[PDB]
Amino acid sequence: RSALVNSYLWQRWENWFWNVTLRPER
Repeated sequence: RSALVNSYLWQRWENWFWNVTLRPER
């Protein structure tokens, strides 16, 4: 419950989602 806690928690959820959705291979 903080301005720098939920934002970091949400940012991490998308960071992982993009990490596997993007996959810069080749």
